[PDB]
Amino acid sequence: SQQTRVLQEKLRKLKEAMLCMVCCEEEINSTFCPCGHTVCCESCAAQLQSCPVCRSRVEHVQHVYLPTH
Amino acid sequence: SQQTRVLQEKLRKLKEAMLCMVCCEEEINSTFCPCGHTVCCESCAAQLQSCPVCRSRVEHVQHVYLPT
Ligand SMILES: c1cc(-c2ccc3c(c2)OCO3)n[nH]1
Ligand SMILES: [Zn+2]
Ligand SMILES: [Zn+2]
Ligand SMILES: [Zn+2]
Ligand SMILES: [Zn+2]
Repeated sequence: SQQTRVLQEKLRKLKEAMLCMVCCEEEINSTFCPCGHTVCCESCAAQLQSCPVCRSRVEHVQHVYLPTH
Repeated sequence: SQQTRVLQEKLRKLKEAMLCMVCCEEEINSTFCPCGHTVCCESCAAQLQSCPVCRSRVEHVQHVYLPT
């Protein structure tokens, strides 16, 4: 039905929000510290000196184990 | 249709996976450091000396700003 199409769209958008903002291909699994923005995969987070969202200095990257992984 | 029910169940499970594993009421927004398990809201994470997934000591809690 049309309701099935609406639910498919909600699921697709939620899943796309879980992907890295830089490569758009891998799941997010890294946090920039101390700001806390958790928007990248490990590879993309590895070479950034400043947060791509807020511009804060990245002191280190924390790996995150999320249930949605 | 039956697919509407199947999709509603998939959405419900994905939403429940984003909720705190302890209180089941608030969204996950905190990481236990250094282990990295990100399974609690800030109120439950503040009250745990040990990670509820791996039992490692919690040195500190990092707030996470997630896209959703
Ligand atoms: C990559 C990103 C996520 C994610 C994103 C938002 C969330 C969340 C998990 O649980 C609470 O709200 N999972 N894998
Ligand atoms: Zn990436
Ligand atoms: Zn940031
Ligand atoms: Zn909680
Ligand atoms: Zn842990």
